Amino acid sequence: LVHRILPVAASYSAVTRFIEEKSSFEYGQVNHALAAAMRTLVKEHLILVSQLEQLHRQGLLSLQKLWFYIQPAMRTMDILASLATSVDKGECLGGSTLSLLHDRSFSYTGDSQAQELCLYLTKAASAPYFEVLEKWIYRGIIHDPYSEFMVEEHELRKERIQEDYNDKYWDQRYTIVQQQIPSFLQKMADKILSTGKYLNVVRECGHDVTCPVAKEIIYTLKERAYVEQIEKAFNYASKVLLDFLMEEKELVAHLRSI
Amino acid sequence: KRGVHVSGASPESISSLLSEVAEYGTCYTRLSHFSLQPVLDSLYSKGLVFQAFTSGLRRYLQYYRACVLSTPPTLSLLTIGFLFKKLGRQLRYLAELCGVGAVLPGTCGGGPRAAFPTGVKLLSYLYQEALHNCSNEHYPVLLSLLKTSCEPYTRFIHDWVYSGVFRDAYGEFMIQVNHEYLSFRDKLYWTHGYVLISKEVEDCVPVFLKHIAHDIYVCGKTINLLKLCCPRHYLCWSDVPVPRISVELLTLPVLMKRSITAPLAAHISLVNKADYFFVELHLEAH
Amino acid sequence: LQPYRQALLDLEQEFLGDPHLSISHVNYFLDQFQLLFPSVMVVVEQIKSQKIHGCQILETVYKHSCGGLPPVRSALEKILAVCHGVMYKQLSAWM
Amino acid sequence: LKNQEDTFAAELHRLKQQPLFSLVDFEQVVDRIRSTVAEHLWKLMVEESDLLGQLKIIKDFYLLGRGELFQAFIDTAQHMLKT
Repeated sequence: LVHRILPVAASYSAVTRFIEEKSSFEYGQVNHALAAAMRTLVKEHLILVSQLEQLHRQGLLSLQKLWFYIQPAMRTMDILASLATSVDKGECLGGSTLSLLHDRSFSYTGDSQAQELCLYLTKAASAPYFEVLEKWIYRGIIHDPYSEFMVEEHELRKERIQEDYNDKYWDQRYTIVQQQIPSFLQKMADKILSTGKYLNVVRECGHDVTCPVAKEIIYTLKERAYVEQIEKAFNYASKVLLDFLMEEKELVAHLRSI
Repeated sequence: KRGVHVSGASPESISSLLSEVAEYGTCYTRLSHFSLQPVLDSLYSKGLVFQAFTSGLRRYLQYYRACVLSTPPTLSLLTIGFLFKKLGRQLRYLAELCGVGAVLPGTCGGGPRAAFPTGVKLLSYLYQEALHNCSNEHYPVLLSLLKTSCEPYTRFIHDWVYSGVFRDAYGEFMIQVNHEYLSFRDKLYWTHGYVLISKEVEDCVPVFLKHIAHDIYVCGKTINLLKLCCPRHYLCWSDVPVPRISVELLTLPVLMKRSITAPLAAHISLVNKADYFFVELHLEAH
Repeated sequence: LQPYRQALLDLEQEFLGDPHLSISHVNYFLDQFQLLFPSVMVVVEQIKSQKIHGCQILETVYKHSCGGLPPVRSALEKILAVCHGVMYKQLSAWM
Repeated sequence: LKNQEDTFAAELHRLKQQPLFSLVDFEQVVDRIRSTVAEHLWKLMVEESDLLGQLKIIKDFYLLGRGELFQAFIDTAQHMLKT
């Protein structure tokens, strides 16, 4: 019975080590949030052990009772330890450890005891990435201090300057990354790059391409509101594109004088 | 553990009573192993629905363990077994419901290792057992297991009914989607399509009734088609406003559970009116 | 048959209470079932012998519901209520 | 057609709960329900799917209630039926 109770301790120490090692700056912004929302469950585990110790103080707890008492938390710790092991094993960072969290939520679809945990981890870990996507979608800036966001900006001005030989803005300045796509936004991946690349060629010229409203975006499972959000921003930005190319750096006179 | 022939204050009858309690014990251990074995995140052999089944079973096992705990520590020898008779037979029945529990009964070896159905086969097998054993005392357990087990298929239905998104891992869902769709042409749909109205010949009369077996396919290909064409005023992907996701132990017979799955017809009708061939695409003009 | 189980249970409790109890005491406390069990035996026996089919079991128990033993009558009445359960249930679909 | 299905399910449930079989209340529930359905059934056929018209068509064609049409049919298809 001791041996049958012990797997939660093996699924406690390995759980803590994950949270200590992948809190460093190097592993990226989303791997920080995953362990940062995983440590709260360790606090709640400690809270459980406090109550069990008090009952043990009053001589009113037995090993056979402790068995049933610890069953609800054993499952949570098993899910967290397996997810931690997989995130470590794949060397997943950025969106590669935002796709795995979305897929594991599908994996348990009927359970509802481990499922709710998995959605809570994905909601917690998707907060920074959706902030970067909000910035990218509603303004041309890509803050992205670490290489995690799917869209990337090469400093291709070095070669293309004075004359834009390559048409870099439309060709190879603002480009996409493949392995850092969240696997739930893959349907919108190209549209996103288009959405913000369109913004940049007016945000670069001084004229301000502001949105009507910068709708905050957050992950949700079974609900695709972000999908329509991405279309909404794409539509309006693509509309202001003619509100630049015909207003400042006016194309009509330039074509006439060609 | 048993005492045979010489024993310490244990005439044979005591051992026999311990032997029935032992039968209950072996059934608990086997069933606990069967349900305990989790998905492991790579359960290719079984399905998502089997994983849901095991979860619900574990819920019951936890309750049974709780009653075992709630037994007083100080209780008389005969009284323990008489107290636990009903739960013992209930659990042995539950064991025989699954192959694993049925196997290793004590009257036969572990060699048979009867194959447990998975997928639509499992769901349908559970429902026919529900009809067979509706009236007996054991029926609440079956109802609870079925309620939990059906949920994955309801969500599959939702995803390819209100949306056109095609999603599966092991292809236990009857309606099968392939990559030949991705070529986006007129041929390759003799290859794509769907498994027959019955999975092979194994129809799920419980879920499909043979009624929505075709209709789910029709609405799915319709929504996926018009949506593929372009966002239109009525749907425009998920722009449709707030569609409710929906999808005596039973005072009515068990077959009435079709009433819960009835609302699908609403989206079917809205789809057929919204039409895609006729008014949207101007097929008559072509 | 459940009250027989409970009766034997209460006996064991009282024997825990007292370590020297005559067999006559057991005879007393169990003598009410001494009459009920033989009565139910023929009810099962006719079903086995005559291979009674379907609803005819309902009649078979009903005709022994006229037994002149009130306890036997009530006991069999419970069983008929249970089986009328299934009959009413099958009627609850077709009707 | 009306969904008193649940209500009569409740009635039959109480009938389950009663300890001893009462032929009178069993007869009552089946009849009263057999009045909400077995009787209300009559009104449904005669009104929802009017039988008067159906019987009228049956006499009009099986029983030569349409004299002009049947006489004309004989006249037009005389030779074909004769052969």
